[PDB]
Parts: sequence; C-alpha cells; structure tokens
Amino acid sequence: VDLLGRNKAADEAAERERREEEAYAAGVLDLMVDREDLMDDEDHLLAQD
Amino acid sequence: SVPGAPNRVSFAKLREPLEVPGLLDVQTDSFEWLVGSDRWRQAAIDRGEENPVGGLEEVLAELSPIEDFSGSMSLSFSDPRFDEVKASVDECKDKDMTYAAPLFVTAEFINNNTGEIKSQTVFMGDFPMMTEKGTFIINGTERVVVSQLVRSPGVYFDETIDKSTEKTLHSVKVIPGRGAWLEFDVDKRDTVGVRIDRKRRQPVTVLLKALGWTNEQIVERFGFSEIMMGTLEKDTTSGTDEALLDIYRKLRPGEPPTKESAQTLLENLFFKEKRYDLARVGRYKVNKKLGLNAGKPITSSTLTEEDVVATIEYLVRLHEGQTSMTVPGGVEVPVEVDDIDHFGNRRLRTVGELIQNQIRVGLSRMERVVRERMTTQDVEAITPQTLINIRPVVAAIKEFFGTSQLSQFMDQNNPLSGLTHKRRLSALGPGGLSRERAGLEVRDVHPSHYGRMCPIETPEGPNIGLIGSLSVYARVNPFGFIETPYRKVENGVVTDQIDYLTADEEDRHVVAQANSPTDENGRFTEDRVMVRKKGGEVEFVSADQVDYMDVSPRQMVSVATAMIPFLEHDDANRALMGANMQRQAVPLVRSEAPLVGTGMELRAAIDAGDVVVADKTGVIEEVSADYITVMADDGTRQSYRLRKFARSNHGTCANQRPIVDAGQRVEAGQVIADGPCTQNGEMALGKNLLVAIMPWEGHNYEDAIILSNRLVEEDVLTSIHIEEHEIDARDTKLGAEEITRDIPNVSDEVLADLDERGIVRIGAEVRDGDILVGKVTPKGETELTPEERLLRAIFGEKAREVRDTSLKVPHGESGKVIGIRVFSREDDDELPAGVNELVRVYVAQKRKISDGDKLAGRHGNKGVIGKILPVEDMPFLPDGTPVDIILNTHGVPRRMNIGQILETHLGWVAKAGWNIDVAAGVPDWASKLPEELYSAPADSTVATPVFDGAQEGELAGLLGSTLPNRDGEVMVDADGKSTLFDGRSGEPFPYPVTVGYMYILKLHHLVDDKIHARSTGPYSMITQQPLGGKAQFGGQRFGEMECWAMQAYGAAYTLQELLTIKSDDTVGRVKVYEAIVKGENIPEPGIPESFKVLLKELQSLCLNVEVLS
Ligand SMILES: [Mg+2]
Repeated sequence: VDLLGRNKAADEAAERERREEEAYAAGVLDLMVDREDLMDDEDHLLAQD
Repeated sequence: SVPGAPNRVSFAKLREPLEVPGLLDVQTDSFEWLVGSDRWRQAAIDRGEENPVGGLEEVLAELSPIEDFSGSMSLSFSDPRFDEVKASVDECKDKDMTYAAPLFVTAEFINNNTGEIKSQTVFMGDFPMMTEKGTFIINGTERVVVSQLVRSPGVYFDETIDKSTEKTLHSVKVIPGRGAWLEFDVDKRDTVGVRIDRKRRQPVTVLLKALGWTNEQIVERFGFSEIMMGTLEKDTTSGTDEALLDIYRKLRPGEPPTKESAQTLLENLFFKEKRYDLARVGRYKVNKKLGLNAGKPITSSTLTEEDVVATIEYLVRLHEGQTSMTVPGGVEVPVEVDDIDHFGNRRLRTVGELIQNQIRVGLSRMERVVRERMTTQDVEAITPQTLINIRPVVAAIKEFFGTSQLSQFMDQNNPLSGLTHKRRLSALGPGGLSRERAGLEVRDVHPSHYGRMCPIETPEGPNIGLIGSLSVYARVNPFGFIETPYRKVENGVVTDQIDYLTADEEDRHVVAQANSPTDENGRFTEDRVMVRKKGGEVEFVSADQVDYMDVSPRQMVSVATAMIPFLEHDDANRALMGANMQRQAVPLVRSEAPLVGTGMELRAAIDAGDVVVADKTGVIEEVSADYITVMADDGTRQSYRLRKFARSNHGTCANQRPIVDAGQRVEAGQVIADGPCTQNGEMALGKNLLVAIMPWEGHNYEDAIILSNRLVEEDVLTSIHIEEHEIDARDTKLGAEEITRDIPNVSDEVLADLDERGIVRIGAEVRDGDILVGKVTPKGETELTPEERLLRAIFGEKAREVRDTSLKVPHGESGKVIGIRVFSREDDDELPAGVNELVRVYVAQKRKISDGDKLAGRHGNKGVIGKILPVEDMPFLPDGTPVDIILNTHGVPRRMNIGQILETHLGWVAKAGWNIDVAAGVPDWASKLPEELYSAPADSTVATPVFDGAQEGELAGLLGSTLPNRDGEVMVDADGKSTLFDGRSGEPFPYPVTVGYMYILKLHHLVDDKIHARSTGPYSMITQQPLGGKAQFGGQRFGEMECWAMQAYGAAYTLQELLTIKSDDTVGRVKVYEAIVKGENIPEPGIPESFKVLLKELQSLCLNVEVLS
C-alpha cells in the first residue's frame, strides 16, 4: 500500500474549497477600511498593501 | 566653509576629513553622462578611462549601422550635437512650455552596390533638458525623476532545503535582463541538471557537448566533483552533433530536427548581440564573480565559452564545499552563496539610464519603419530624411515624461521636501515590485544600507521600505552601484587616502567606527576597536586588524535625518516620524533659523536651490524687492530675478527677499537672497517657542497642545496659501459659450466686482459663492411650465437663450485675487482642440494658527492645537515672561523620545548666554569643550551634530552657568527647571517645572482643508448614491463594521433609515426632504434601489424570483 500510495485523482473539490477560501479572503480584505477616506493622524501602511 | 556662513559655534569634537559632496550630484551627473557634456568627458578621462562614450552616443552606436535585407544599403548615425534651449526657465513656466533644446545627429547613407554616400544632419527634435536644480520643466510644471532600484543582471547562486525529505539543493540562475534564461540546478539524485530556457531539466553534459566538448575532455577536466561524474555516466549522448540535435528536439519538437538549424538556434539563443545581451553591467558582474577575463576591458555582450564551464565548475565546487576557486585565464576568487537583498547585486537606474531606455525603445520603433522605407523606395533617389521619421522617438520621450511613474510632480512644500525628493531611491515602477507584494522580505533593513541608504528615514505609507533616501556621503558608480567613502588604515594609523568602495568591495575588509579615539599622530590609542565583519555583524577586534574607517559619524543618516538634534537619544520609530514630518512644514510669513541645530541647516539650504547665490565676486550694484544687480570685478553685470509670491505645486507661497544692501562685497557662492524657509542662508522650517513641560487642566490631554495668543497676534505661526481656479470656454454643438459680464437671472450687486470683460478685478476680496469669471452656455429648448409662464408674464422678464455657468469660489475658501492669466485662440495661443479661451485666477489667503491645526517638533512629538489661551492666562516666569506653549509630561517618557528634553535644555542655554568659570582652570565637565565654546553671548546659535553632539554632562554643566536677565537673576536653576506663576489664580505652582526653548513647526495638515459636511448634493449616475472623494460635498462611508455595531446596539430603525433614506432611495429621499422642510413627521422608508435592481437583474437570468406573505 505504501509503495502504491495515492494519486489524488482529479481532486476538483479541493480546488473548489481553495476557490471558496480565496473568494472569502478577498471579501475580508475588502471589509477593512480603504484609503479613499482615511481619518488617521497620518497615512500609514495597511494590510491591503 | 562658505562665504556667508553665519557664526554658529559647534559642539563637535571630531575632525571632518572630507567635505559633504554636492547633494544634487546624483540628478546632474547622470544627465551629463547622457548628453556627453565636455566637463563629463574631462571627469571620465581623468578617472582613468580611455575614449569614454556618452549615453546618446552609446545608443546610436548600438543601433548603427543598419543594413537592409538585400544587403545593398546601410544607414548610420554619429556625432550627436545639441543647440541652445528655445526659451528660459521662467518663460517656459509662465507660458506652460517645455524646457528643451534642439537635438541634431549626423546621419550617413551608403549604397553598397554603387558606392554613393549621403551625409546630412537630421533634426531629431526637442530633447527635454533640465535646470541646475535637477528638475524638468514639463508643460510649465517642475517634475522630478526619482532614481529606481533594480536587481543588477548577472549570475546568482542560491541554496534551499527540500521540505519533503530534508537535504539541500543548490541552483544558479543567470539573469541577462534583455534575453532568455539559462540556469543549472542540483537535484537530490546526485546529479547536475541544466534547464535551458526554463523548459525542462536536461543533463549538463548535453550542454557541454553541444558547445563542442567530448567525453575525454570532460573526464580529464571535471575530475574533481563526483556528482558530475554520475551525470556523465547517465548521459546517453555520444557526439557533439547529437547533443545539438537532442537540444533542438527537446526545445521545439514540432519543427524538423536538423543539425544546422540545431546549432544555429543555440548560436542565436545566447551567442548573438541582437537577441541576447547583458546590458554591459551583467558582463562586469560575471567577470567580478567568476573572475574570468580580469584586467583587460571587455565589450562583449554575450556569454564567453569559458563563462558557462566556469559557472558549472563553481556550482560543483560550492556543492563540494571548496572555499576557493581559480581557472586558467583568470584570478582566484572565493566561493559563497549570494542573496538578492545585497547591494553588490542591486544597482541603481538614474535619470540618465531611465531616459536612455526610452530613447532606445523609440529608436527601435523608428528603425522598424526605416528599413521598410528602404525596402519600398527606389534607389538613387533616397536621402536620409526620406527614410527617417522622427515622430516615434519624440512620442516615446514625451510619453515617458508625462505618464511614467518614475517621473512625478516635485514636492514643492518647502526646500527640504524638494531636496529629499530629488535624491530618492524608489524600488518600484516599470520592472520593479508591486505595491501589494514583497511583504517583510524586501522592505527590511539589510546590514548593507550602512553608508549607502538611510535606514531610519522612509515613508510610513504603503511604500514603507520600498522607498528610501541616499546617504550624505554616497555617489553612484558609473556601473550603477552605490559606493561610499572610507578612510584607508595601514599599520594602525589613519591616513588621508579616502577610497570609495561598493558593498561587495567592503565585504572583504574590516571597517571601524568614526568616533574611535585616535592619537595626535594618527595611531590608535586603544587596543580593542569596534568594527563590522563581512556578515554585517558588530565585533571587537585588534587595532591591527582594522582595514578602513568611516569618514564621519553621520555617514549612515540622510539629509533629512541629519537635521534632527540629539538623534542618538531618540527611538528609531520616533526618529522616522520626525524625519518624515520635517518635509511637511509649511513656509511661514517670517522665517527664523533654529537656536539649536546641526551643521546640515546651511548646506541643505544652498543645495536645495531655493536661494540665490552670487555667481562671481563683485559689488552689489543695487537691491530691490524684485531683482538684484551685482557688478563683478571684471566689469560684467549680473542680474538676478527674484520670483515673488510664486505659488508652489502644493499651494504654499514661494518667494525670495534680498538679504544684501548696496555697496556690499559678495564672494562667489555667497547667499544674496533667501528662499521661503531659509534665514541668512540656513533652513528655518519652524520657530523657537518658550515651552513648559507640565499638564494644564487637561487641555493638553492625549498629545494636545496649548498655545499662547501671542503667536496669533504677532503672526508667529501665520502662512500664505495660494490656490488656482481655472475655467475654459469652448465651442459646443449648440454654439460657442462665451465669457461675459452680463449674467441672466441674477442681481447686479453680486457682479459689482467684475471687470469690463467679465473677470473679477485684481485685488478684490472673494468669499464662497462669489463669481470669479462670467460664463454662459446656449440652452436650447425652453418649454416653460404654465406656472413659470405666468410668473414671468407678471414680472415681464422675457426668456433668455443662455444659461449661467460662471466659475464660483468653492465652499470654505476665501481670499484676495493676486493674479489673472488669460489664453485665447484669438491670439494664437496653444489651447487644446475646441477650446476658445482659458482663464486662471489666483486667490491668496493669510492663514493664522487656529484650533485643530497640527503642530510638531523634530523628534516625532506631534499634536493638534486644543486651545489658544490669552496672554494673561498662560503661566509666566517670575520676571513676567509668559510661556508660549505647554507640552504634556505624560507623553514624553512613553514615546521614548527624550531628545526633545535635551533640545529644550540646550535651547534655553543658547537663548541666554553662558560663561564657564575658566579663570581658575577648566572644570572637569568642560575639559572636552572646544576652546571657542567656553563663553557665548545671548541669542547665540549652537550646533550639535548628529552622533557627535553635546554630551549630557556638558549640557548639565552649561545649565548651571547661564547668564542673568535684565533684572540680574537666573530664571532656570541647575536642574533645568524654573518656578511658574499661575496665570488664572496667581498662586505659584507647588513644584518647579521644566522650561526652555523648543523649535516647533507648523504642518500642512490644517483644519480648513479637513472639514466636510453634507445635507443634500450631487448623486451618482449609476448607483444613485451620494458621491465622495471631494471636500465640497463628499459623503461619508458607512462600512459593514458600523452596520455590525448598529445591529449589536439593537438599533433597527436607525440602520434602516441610514441604509435607505440617506442613500439610493430616490422615491423616499425627496419625501423626507419635503417633510423636514414642512415640519411634518418623516414617513416610513420604502424599498431601496439596491433591492429593486437586484430583483430585476436576477429575474433577467430566467429565475422566477417572487415574493409572498
Ligand atoms: Mg493618532
């Protein structure tokens, strides 16, 4: 069995989970404050950068 | 030092061996090289170069000669010559021209079949030049090209560890920068694979055989490393020809495999200068790394036969573990792994090379059609003009100066901002890194910044680390490697043999500190000296091991950072904040040099170019508020125009005033006029104010600042702000809109300040909503409603065909009109297509300090002005002097910026002269003070150079030797504290408080530009939501987090009313407005557009979405 191993044949579902997670994060980053209207003392770096 | 040089006693103890070089040399030398100026030629040949070639000449030689496919004709270019500039800087800036000069090149055409020769001068066009300040005048704007930071092409060696089954793999990738890829990598199978063109792993022996190697020679020479023996064993190729055929088959199997084409492709791939080049810096890097063909100059732009074998041999040595290597025909070199962050690998693309790249692209685009015109025309009827089109090159150079990221508007906020901007090292742009990439890997401070890139001063925005500044002592190597000077040390004695070394050149030596004590002769007085090793680590070594020494303590800081006194006492973060804040100081109406500063105030002022310096010795003929006339010793008159009340790019007023009088002798280089933020030639960004460190009734709570009303009354912190309003009149499909004094449907009182032609008179005062220039547009269809028809019948005012569109003063702005500029097609002005007239009006205002304006020092201490007390309220010294500013005590120790307290103490010591009791003998603390610094009068200015400033003990001793005041008493005791009376109650404060003089500056973050408000205004065209991004009627963003907060509060009704009524609910919004104005209660909100639009869209996708109860 160890010699045979596994090939992960066409793990499309894993890619779907990857896309779902990536699709989630883009929303998380978009949730946070953008530089369009900042109201901090000085223009600091943001996680989007 | 310099002719003027106002007396400023310094606290320095060390001696400066090398004067600070021209701060603006980076921006000027590159361009001098590009245009091949005579002085550049003299400097290059004197350095040890023979027949040096300029950038333009280099590009022309690379392009020329060009031969047609038939091979019967040839075209060549040579001898580029420049002409006088079309106009002056001032004229170009006034008329929105471009400061450029005609460029000419000698073109020659040769007919091979016959022998006809045609030589002529072709007009290349207007080459944008630059002024003496390293700026380009593009369309009447001062743009700056910031040097870019890129990875120098060459051969690099790396080693990684496999994360699957341990063990390590070494690889070498060759980056040419203008051609394909060629790398050799080691796998975990005891082999050495070569992946040509990053396609697929191949045996190295295959490449060796292809070049013309055989098994016998391989087994005779590469007999050191066993891995390559295994690779040769695995190799199946027998002869050299098969290797070429095998490589050709593996590369492109589709095409037929033939020996001739197989060799030709590989020959074409890397061994041709027309497809694969190293840009003449990769060759130098490979020569320095491998060590081949050392000594003799090299012009080849390809890989030498020995280079590939040497690289492979070096790779196997590195895997083997040999720390040294040498090959016949070269010099022995060490073996190690290279990193991408190291400046022996990161070069600098200055303005000259940046322009050269675009010129090369333009010339290639031109040549593409030059050869076509050769192949399409008839012979014996062709001249250089008939096959040379200058349109593409001009278009390319124009596009680079108006769209390229590297070229951007020069920060004209103050002289220091411009000076720092010019000498900036950006790590992004075309061919650089993205703003959303390289996190905490390329923006970290590498141990190689020391002496070549300031490690403390850098923007805190998105570009942290990516953008930095060049150090004080640094000049770019002709190749493009930043090199720094060092003092030669031999046999433990420091000598005057300054040598400029690069990072890699420095990694082979041991450099010591500049403050290390030395004997009078020059020998080292101590035994163990602190030095830097080859790995960027600090270690104590023997005095004999010292190889080099730093030129001065402030060899790592930049110009901006060197202006911060007591920088060694401030934390790194606070120092960064202060350095970046010093570039945001608005020029004040009356500037004043700091009482306490460094030695960089003078130079930074002169090099910034914001002052006028006499060109040659002479006598001031006359002085006026507009110009200065000086008569030189040779009888040649010189006249300097003084740009007066000139608007800077950022809105600050930029003006100069003379500081000389008639009959005054002036030497060359002496400052005769001073700029916006300069006094007597020294930079004066801020003001010296009397500061008391103490909390005050909570008005300075949380970094807030309390100010005295005196600053307002005496214009201590007042500034001039100028804004430009522009409007055009153009032709329209309904007719040409005209500017006119007459305006419809408006009273005659509002336009009482308009002139004959409908423009506001100069000198008039304007507030928001005032008409600056009348303007009307054709309207068209009227179709008046019956209400309007009756209303205008009773009044009798007939319909007007035109609609009012006059320019209005934006809300919140006021001032006086100081200038008007008018352009028109009637007078042949170069207006854009369809535009008939253009009007610009300048409004200037006198902005005083007010609550909420940011205010900060040089040590990162920042705060808004929370209150401005009257004079009588502020705490006052026993002699009756009221303190000008109060800074909260709680904020100093936490922020870890104790340097501001030292600045305060030394400023007090400088304001009131000091006198050490040296009559009986120098005290112990004063034994280190220079002879000149034992006694000084009142209002003296002292210098405390960074890392070589006044020691804490010396300052403490000086505090106890201050002179008395007019009454004859000392206000501040030996501890730096003084008693203060309460201005409100009159009782003296229970304990003494720190009082002194601090240098503080007004930042551009004013309240007037940071106040917004909306009730009802413009709405978006598509989303129907209020639009933003502008300070007139921009709306605020209500994010999802605020929605979560509202939901947590349980505030259902507020969330609904805020998401629908106040945004994209057209039906209910007008009803809400009507209810508010009528006094009726607000109706219940409807359904937002964001839902009806969603419903219609989702229905459009053949989805039967329906609602039900
Ligand atoms: Mg804050």
